[PDB]
Amino acid sequence: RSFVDAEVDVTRDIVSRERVWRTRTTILQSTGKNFSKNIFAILQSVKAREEGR
Amino acid sequence: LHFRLGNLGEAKKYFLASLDRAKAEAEHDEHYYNAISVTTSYNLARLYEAMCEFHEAEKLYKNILREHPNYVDCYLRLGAMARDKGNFYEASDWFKEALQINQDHPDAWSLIGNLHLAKQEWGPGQKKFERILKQPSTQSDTYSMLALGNVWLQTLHQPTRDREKEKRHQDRALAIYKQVLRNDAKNLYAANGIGAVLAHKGYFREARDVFAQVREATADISDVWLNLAHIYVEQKQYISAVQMYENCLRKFYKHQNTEVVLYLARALFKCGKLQECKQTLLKARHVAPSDTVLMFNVALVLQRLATSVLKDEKSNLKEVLNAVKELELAHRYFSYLSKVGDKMRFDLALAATEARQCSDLLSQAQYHVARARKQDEEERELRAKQEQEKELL
Amino acid sequence: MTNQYGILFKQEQAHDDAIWSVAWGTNKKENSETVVTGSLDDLVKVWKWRDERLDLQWSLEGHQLGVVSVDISHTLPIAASSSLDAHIRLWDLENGKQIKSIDAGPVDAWTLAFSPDSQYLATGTHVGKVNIFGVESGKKEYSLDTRGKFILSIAYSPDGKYLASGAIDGIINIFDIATGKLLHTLEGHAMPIRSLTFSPDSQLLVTASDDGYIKIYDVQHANLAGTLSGHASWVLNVAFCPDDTHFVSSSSDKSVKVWDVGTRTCVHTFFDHQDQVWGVKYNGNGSKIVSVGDDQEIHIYDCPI
Amino acid sequence: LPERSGVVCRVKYCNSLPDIPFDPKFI
Amino acid sequence: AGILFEDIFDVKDIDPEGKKFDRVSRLHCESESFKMDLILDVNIQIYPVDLGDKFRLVIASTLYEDGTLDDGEYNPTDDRPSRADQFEYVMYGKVYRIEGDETSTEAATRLSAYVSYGGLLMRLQGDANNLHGFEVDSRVYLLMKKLAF
Repeated sequence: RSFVDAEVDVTRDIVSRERVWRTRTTILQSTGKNFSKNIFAILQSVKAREEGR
Repeated sequence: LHFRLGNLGEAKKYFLASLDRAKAEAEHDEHYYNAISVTTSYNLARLYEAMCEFHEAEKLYKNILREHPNYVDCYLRLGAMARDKGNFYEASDWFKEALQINQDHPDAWSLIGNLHLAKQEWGPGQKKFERILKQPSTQSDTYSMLALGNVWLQTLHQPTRDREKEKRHQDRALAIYKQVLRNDAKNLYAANGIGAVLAHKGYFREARDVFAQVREATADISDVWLNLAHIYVEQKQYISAVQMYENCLRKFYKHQNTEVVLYLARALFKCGKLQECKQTLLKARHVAPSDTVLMFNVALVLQRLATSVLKDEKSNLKEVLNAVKELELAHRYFSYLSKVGDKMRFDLALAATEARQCSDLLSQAQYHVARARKQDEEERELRAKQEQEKELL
Repeated sequence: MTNQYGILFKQEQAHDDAIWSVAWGTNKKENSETVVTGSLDDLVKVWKWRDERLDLQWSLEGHQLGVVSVDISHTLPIAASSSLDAHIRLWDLENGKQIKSIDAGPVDAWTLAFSPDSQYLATGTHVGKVNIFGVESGKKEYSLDTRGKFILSIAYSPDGKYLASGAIDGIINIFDIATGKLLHTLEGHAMPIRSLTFSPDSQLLVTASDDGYIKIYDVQHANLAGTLSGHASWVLNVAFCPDDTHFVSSSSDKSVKVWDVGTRTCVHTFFDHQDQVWGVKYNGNGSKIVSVGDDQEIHIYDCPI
Repeated sequence: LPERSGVVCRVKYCNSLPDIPFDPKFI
Repeated sequence: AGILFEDIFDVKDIDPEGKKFDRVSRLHCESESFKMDLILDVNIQIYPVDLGDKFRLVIASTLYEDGTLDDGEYNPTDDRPSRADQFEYVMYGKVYRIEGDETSTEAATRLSAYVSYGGLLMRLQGDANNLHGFEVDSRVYLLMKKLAF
């Protein structure tokens, strides 16, 4: 809308001053524990079964 | 911050005080304090949503849109409120406008996606998540990758008699969860997704260990509690499963969630809490009586309790009379379900199969009403002997 | 009489499990007030309201699958109860004895409500019909069909002209009791409607749903009168005050909310209950509210006049 | 012999997406 | 198995009644899922813990992952895989009292297992369903780990 589109910069101004730490990407992340090393150790066992070894 | 702490009263006070003071400070830079007033209005609207003052939440979102109409978060919250109303039509209308404002906004696509997934529209739902990863602004969105994984997993919950369609989806889901967990070691849902596919593949031994290791980081993912509790049922450690379902209901649901209540009923049945199993399913039927699967389970518990009462002649008259009418009611319910049952939720052969067992036991149950009367009389003789012997002393 | 909302009477551990319904009635023969309660333990307990307190007078045995709803006659010394077995039982308040047991079928009795003249007893059904049973006759006399889904809620208008019913498909139906004709079918809620209640002046209809919102509809014109917001969970029961200015609501969130009809704002929210409050009812003059829930306790609140 | 009938509940191993975080914004 | 009990507990209070000993302090902890109450005295010198600390507690009858029921002797030479290897803090001791709401008319709903870790006291107060592996005067291991979050 010609009159509304002029304020997208204002919404960017608001959003530029606004701050939120939990987002769709960070909502999926743990508080401090890393799962890779253990689950990849489990996948070491599972991968052999998936390959039928 | 008080909102982040759950201090709804303090958050309300501070946002209101911020708006009242903002009118005084806006005298220096109206544009800046207007932006601040937008942030304060949105924060207060989000709080009123949590505080259920929905007219003020609606008005504050509309005020932001009156003054700052490109603020996508107002459209999404208006839609989310419609979602909370259960109005997927209205919710989709608000989220669609958000996509009409910013076609690459991932939450708008995701919110409509949630509507499609809840409606079992796996294809249309998938379209929302696929559209996000191709764009550079969201090309690394783990939420969308995981969403495709969840789409495949959600299809895994539906029964396809040809296991390859499911298995093809299993490999699609697992490839996603494996790569996402490789890229982001703190990814809760990729790890759980690997566990979920292993569980569908039947590898409960590893899946339980994975769900436990995910649970160690956080107590707020119900599916991790539910997956653990399901394996505890499968591993026959029913007490632990029951305990998880009871506390899960008290912590996460402000109402009795029939899914958890049903999982609890399944565990309680095996846990020997037949009294609570009965009561839990009666509560479930009281909550969702048109759900024919729960109605079947009620009839089943009535049948299983009666089976015990009817096997042993030590069972008394009130027990037998309750068992007869309860078993008549159960047979009546299976007969009723055979006429009014919801054919899309359960296997039609199951209701017909259990109905027969109820009718058979009801036929045998009539004898016990006559049998039970004598057992009451048997004690009276000893009491009469006791009375004369007391007179002897 | 307190000039502020607060708990007036408290009966702890009243039942072996959740208490699903409570009713307050005025016995015109003695001019004495009576409270009756129904629970999953199959027992119907009669408490008599005296000197602002409840005396447990009778414990009525008879049900077999828990008591879903109970109501008390405003004209007769009789209390009514319904069970998940869909059987209706009528109880003698003078002697504490069972009057009648009605076998309606597996789905013909659910929520229960007495007519304002209390000569009739209405109950919701799974087949989308509202059955009306005669207190003296004990037979299904007529049946009102909404042709929608399961009727979870029903309520009589105090003027005795309208009987409202709320279905699981969120549709609200208003029936003419004298003719049994469906007067109005409202969009209601997008979620199941677990409870509804008419105003004493019978101009407004209150409806409660799983959405946590409460809606007000005009009984004569079926137009949307207003929207109320505030419950954090499913709204389990609603009852209008006989003083025409207030109504009460109950929810799975363990809270009971009382609303001012003019300002359409909640005056007070009760947290004396420890679990879901399945039922709330006002006394015959609206000065007091009785409530029961999953905590197995029966509570009465005093309300400002 | 008919395999023992369990409580009718469709088995779902879930990985539910979290609610989108629209938390209040700091200034 | 031999896992007599298991839940996640958090430290709610350190020697509220005041510190009587230097290297040891009272922990008034509570669990998350089974809602268990726990009083535990720990060697705060070797394993200092602060208030609000979250720890995984797993009362087991033995240290061997196979649950083969050990004999209660100390042996520095031990070749068998042990649960303590992946656990941070472990105590060991006898149950010296069990207490519930038993009455002359009915049995208890709750069980309180009292354990003495060679002088270090503990009380795991729960329900009559979790404290099933528990039997008075029996050797048990605490196998606990603080959650690094």
